[PDB]
Amino acid sequence: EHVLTMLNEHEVKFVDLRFTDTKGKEQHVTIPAHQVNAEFFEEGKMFDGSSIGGWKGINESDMVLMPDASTAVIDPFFADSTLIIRCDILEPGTLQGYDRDPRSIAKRAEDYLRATGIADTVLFGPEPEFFLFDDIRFGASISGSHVAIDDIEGAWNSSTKYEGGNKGHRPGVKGGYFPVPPVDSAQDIRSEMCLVMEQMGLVVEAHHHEVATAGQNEVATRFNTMTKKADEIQIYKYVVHNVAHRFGKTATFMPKPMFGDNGSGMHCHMSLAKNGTNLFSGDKYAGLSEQALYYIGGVIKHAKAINALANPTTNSYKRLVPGYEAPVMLAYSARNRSASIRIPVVASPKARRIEVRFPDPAANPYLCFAALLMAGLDGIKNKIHPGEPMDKNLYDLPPEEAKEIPQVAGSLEEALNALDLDREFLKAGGVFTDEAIDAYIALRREEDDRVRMTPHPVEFELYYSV
Amino acid sequence: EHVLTMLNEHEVKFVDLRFTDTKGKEQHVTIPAHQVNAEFFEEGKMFDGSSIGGWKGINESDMVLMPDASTAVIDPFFADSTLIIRCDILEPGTLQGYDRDPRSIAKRAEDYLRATGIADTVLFGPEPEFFLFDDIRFGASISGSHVAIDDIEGAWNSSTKYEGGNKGHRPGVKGGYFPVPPVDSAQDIRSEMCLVMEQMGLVVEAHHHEVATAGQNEVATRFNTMTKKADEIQIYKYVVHNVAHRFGKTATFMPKPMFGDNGSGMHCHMSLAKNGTNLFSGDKYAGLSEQALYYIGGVIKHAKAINALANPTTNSYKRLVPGYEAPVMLAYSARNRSASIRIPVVASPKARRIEVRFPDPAANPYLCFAALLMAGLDGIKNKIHPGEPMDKNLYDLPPEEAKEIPQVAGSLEEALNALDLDREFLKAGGVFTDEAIDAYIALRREEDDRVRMTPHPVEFELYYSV
Amino acid sequence: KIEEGKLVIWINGDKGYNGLAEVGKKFEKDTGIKVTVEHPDKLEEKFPQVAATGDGPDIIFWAHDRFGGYAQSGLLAEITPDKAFQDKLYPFTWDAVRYNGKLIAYPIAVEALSLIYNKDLLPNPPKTWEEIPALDKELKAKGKSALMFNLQEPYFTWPLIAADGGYAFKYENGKYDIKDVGVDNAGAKAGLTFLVDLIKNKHMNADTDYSIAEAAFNKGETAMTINGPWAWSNIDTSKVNYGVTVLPTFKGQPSKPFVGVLSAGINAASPNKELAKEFLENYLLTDEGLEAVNKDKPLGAVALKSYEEELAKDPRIAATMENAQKGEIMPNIPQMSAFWYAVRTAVINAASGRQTVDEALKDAQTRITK
Ligand SMILES: OC[C@H]1O[C@H](O[C@H]2[C@H](O)[C@@H](O)[C@@H](O)O[C@@H]2CO)[C@H](O)[C@@H](O)[C@@H]1O
Repeated sequence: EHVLTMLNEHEVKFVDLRFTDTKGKEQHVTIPAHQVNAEFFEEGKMFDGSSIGGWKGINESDMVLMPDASTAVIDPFFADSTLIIRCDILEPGTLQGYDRDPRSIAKRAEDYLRATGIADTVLFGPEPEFFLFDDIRFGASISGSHVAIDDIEGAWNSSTKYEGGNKGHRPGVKGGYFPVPPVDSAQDIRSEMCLVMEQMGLVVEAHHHEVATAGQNEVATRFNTMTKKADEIQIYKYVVHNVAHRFGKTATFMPKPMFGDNGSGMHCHMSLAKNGTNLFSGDKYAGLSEQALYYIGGVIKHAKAINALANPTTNSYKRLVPGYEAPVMLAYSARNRSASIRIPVVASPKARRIEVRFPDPAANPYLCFAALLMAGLDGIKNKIHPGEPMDKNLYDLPPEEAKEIPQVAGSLEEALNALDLDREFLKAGGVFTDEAIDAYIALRREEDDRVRMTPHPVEFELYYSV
Repeated sequence: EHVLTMLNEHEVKFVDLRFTDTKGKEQHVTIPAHQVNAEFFEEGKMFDGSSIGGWKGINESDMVLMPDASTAVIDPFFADSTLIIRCDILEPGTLQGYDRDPRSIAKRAEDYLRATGIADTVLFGPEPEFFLFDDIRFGASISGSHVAIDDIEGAWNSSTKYEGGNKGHRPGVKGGYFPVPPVDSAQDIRSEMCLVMEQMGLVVEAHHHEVATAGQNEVATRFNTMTKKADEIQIYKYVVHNVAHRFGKTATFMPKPMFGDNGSGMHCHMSLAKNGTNLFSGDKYAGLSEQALYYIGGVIKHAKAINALANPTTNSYKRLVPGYEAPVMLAYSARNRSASIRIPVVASPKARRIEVRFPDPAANPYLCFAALLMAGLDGIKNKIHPGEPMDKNLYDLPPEEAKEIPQVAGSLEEALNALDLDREFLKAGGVFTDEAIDAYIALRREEDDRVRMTPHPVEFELYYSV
Repeated sequence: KIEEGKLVIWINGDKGYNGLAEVGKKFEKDTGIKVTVEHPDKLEEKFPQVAATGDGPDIIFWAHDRFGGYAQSGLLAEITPDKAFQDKLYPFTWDAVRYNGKLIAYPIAVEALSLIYNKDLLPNPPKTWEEIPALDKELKAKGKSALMFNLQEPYFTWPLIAADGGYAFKYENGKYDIKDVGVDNAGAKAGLTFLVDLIKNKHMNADTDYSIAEAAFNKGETAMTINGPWAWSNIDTSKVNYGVTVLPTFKGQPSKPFVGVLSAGINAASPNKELAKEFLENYLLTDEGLEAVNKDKPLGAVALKSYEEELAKDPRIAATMENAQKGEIMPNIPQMSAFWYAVRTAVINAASGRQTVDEALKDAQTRITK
């Protein structure tokens, strides 16, 4: 009913139905507002399943788009007044919730949480970073391939001739952390993104330029319950992509667009709760509950499999490389930023939580968050102890005992394989089905293949004169 | 409370938190106005220390941003109403004031002044000069390097073909001192800078074109207490940089962008006071107190170490070279403008003070001012007599006794080394810690190395045919 | 909004609420509207809370510094006396109750702290804060003390802090600059230091409150106290032989009390506004109504010219006016509540030795220009 009044209040002409595919990309279809009736909400609208990658095959194409009336929000970019309504994908007749629908999967995972009685709500606070460029060009054909990035902030443009003169105040390599404008050219745009994000229901905590030259930026938003947060991530990306477009830029959430400067990560802060109390505060290490520790143990035990969802691109592994600040060591600490799991030191026990640092923004919200949870729960159910916190150092020196302690997957294939083998913790509660998992893996292997099979420019530098 | 009313009065949407790094560069991060609450002021906001150069290392990243409510001022450039609030960097829990935070260091120095009881307030009147260009291009790679400067005022453009014709009224080399427009092309811009500076709390005394061709300019502002003045310098630079940007120009505070014409200096007028009386007026030389003389003696004794903060760039030493007007002779006088310390001849004893001429605008406000003070105090505490005033001549003829009288450092390395050895006067009162000093030196040595190791264009002219 | 067809009044416990109740009585005997007088603790704090909900008293009495904040939160009704009624009161008193040019209360009396001394222990009061330590030394030898006053309320200590230059908000071109505060300047620091030194050196104790100070002077144990007109009643009752005079100087400058205009505001939430106005303008704000109240607890200098005329001639009243003249009328801006809580912490922390003066005043300064 709230929806039917929003239609009149904003004189809506269209309703934009949205959903996410397996890869994590928001999709949409539009219907005139006059097509929204009572039926619409109880039985949804029909659409072809076979069209989305990794979904229904040759025989069972048709499926249901079920509008979730709680998600109604006005689109701030479209020319004609239109209302966005996120939808779940349900199996026809049964109206159950498609095994391969990432939002259904995430909901199932929140259900299973309540079911085990371990807690009643999961809290996710992801920190996606991104880049804002002016020009992005790439291609690949039989005779070669290339990628060219360009932005007014790129340090390389210190020598570029410009029509009205080079005004040259640019962030150097790894020198983007906070120079005030004009070095930072994105203040106005970061704020528009903030205002718009809030007009769309998100709550913004801060915004700032990130480390890399050439437009790395970040908008920090307040956490929320798992599934609602993944929804927020999708909106977040949408706002970022579109505000950038409107400003004459182009944004990307790729994890490592440039060799030699910062990649973009999506740290995930998590905590559990029951009847308003934070199940993660306690007397143990850094203010943690023993529940938190088991959770951590779970995440560490299933890290490589989580990688397949939290770092789902070959590019993801160009960020997760033996570097200093590389969040690749499977350990926890409240200081050592070598550890992929940081423990925020905060006063109020109400805010005690863990920060899993290896995820990147390419990750499917839904599936990434879900896999993080399931690993945590399995860590609890099986009281998987974390061991002791690493407070020493990262991957380089150490190099004492060859420092072969836990680490995240080193390639996408490896992560996919881990997901293959270590799938039980995900199938728990019937959240993830084998079919879903196998389909996801197949989609990504096809991607992994393109990169493995196509000659790399660097290979010419290294081996042309062989 | 004044802040919370400014938020409503100006319908502020954002709060821009600002601070300065070791090198002296203003940094910032933004939060929505709605994130400003009671907590904010008493406990500040958390941020990653490890991100700023020369700050926390591998283990102790997190630190506190403490808003200083006295600094609240509206940003005149941002599109959405935003309030700027300068912050200090405090150690978490202890909330003490980071050893490496330049603003904390400057505050500590003002405290130590009051503590010794020598005076209750320090007065700083710096005169930063700057350049306004149209085009600045530079680069350096394995196959070469270059820098190209361009401005409509540059004398070299007397021969340039322009789209709508060359209107040719340009300041010749060293000929910028006051030709009225159109020779002086920056009247309107210098005034906007003035108006804006005042809207931001500064008090302007004058503005004029400086000596060099190609846009050297200066906005003179009224002195203020040491730490508040360094704040003003940061704002000053911000206004200059941004008004220039808005006018289609690009400003630089580099000390010597061009060989063959004036560099940019930042003379520092100083004086001490107690209960409203000027501790620098007296019956001694030129109207000075004996306290002033000891202060001068201190500055002269520790000049080379002060250089490391007042002339922190290799470029700084391209301004401080055996030239006629080069403020390089460590001496005082009320006339001889060869002397790096001028004594302004003024009537009212209330305005008696000293002018240390060798500083340049690249200097960190905070650290430069602080080092100047500490050297002065050590000159007092130890009654370091100045000797007699130099009223003869500069560096050239003289050349009698080879004229080896005191001089400022001749290179950055030399200055850094002096700072290394002569650090006691800075550690006094626990103002500067060894760690802070060593970190600063390390940051600059890395810079010094780039210049020492990269072939210079002139080296080709001089040695390619060797 | 509640209320009824009756009148409920809230006034501070140190004022003559029984005189006020005698005035409700002939309001009621002459009207049928019964008046109820209460004096809740923290009323100045409790009001905004309950009035916000549309309830509370029909009429609220407090010094005018709290009224700007009540008005900005919308808790008071704009009053409208005509020039004839207005004419009966000193005009600087209507100015005190103006917020954004509107009148938001009726001014009742002009309050300023004075030095009260025991003529029998000290026939001649000290003219300077600086000779107090010596004086204490002498009395103490005789089992007495020179001075005791409420250290828990910043209002009692502000005259010394302000003497050599401390200030709340700079008054600059028709208005108060909320970012220009003088709680941490050199005069303010000299003032608090002097106080802390009194304690340090055992001339005073950090815990003295209103009751301890009052019992001390009233029993003859201390030779002086600092208080307002409302304390005179109990003194009379104890029969001490007391004088009321100007506060001592500090560094040669006068002590500068903040001056308060006792004021009566009407709850925006009352159904009774007209009743309320009748009461104030026609019952209380007369020579007769003021005198019923003043016989209970003295008001100080009254804003009603006619009554004020009979009031002082009284040397106690003349002294009140002299300290008032050396003082400064408080601002009524919403920011007065932040100022007071910040200055309250600062003094207690500094007197208790929890913080140094410099540290205390600096925190206060920061807190306020929050
Ligand atoms: O101590 C702060 C306090 O000062 C003033 O309160 C006075 C009041 O004006 C007098 O009438 C008398 O009752 O005593 C009070 C001090 O206990 C302000 O009026 C008040 O707002 C402030 O909190």
